[PDB]
Amino acid sequence: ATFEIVNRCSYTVWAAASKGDAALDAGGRQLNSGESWTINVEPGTNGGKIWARTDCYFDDSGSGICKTGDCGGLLRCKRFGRPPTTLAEFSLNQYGKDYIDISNIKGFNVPMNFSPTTRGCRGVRCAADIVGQCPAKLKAPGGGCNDACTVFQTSEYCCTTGKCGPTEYSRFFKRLCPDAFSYVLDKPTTVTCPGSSNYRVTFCPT
Repeated sequence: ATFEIVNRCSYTVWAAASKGDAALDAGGRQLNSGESWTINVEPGTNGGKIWARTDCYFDDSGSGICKTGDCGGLLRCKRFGRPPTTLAEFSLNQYGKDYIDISNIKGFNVPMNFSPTTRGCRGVRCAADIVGQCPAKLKAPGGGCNDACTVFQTSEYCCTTGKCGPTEYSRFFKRLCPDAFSYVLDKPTTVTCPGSSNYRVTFCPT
């Protein structure tokens, strides 16, 4: 499957793509404002994620640091990134179907649209000003708006027992972005697409 990753933000981002134990394609790249990066993701990939990283510094060997979404200090991510990160999530070719979503379970850093470029399903978007409106206790100094699990490390926010409810903090994310997951047991906002669809992830879509 092809994913086109487009940075419509006015600032540079460092895109990342991983399935947690491996990079997808090159795993990461700098995207200046307006740039597009096309990656190939193997069919059958389960649990892939794409995200943006902000305020990164990398040396000539591809080692450094980002203020949001850092993946162990690498330009080319092999692992998932440090919150806060708005997440585009996908599992492809699962019994004939692809499943896509946007999640705020690991917080929010950059607004995002995640849409198919082929026929047969709709896209999803979270483009509200979550960082500007972020509750004081969730604000990340580096930028972004953390989720409550990251900040407080409680069973209720992290849904550790498999039983949890919505919270004041999850409802904040949900009010601003109804089409994104706001906590682990949120009513699913997953979209089912035809197997082997292609996609575009746009940072700062509006």
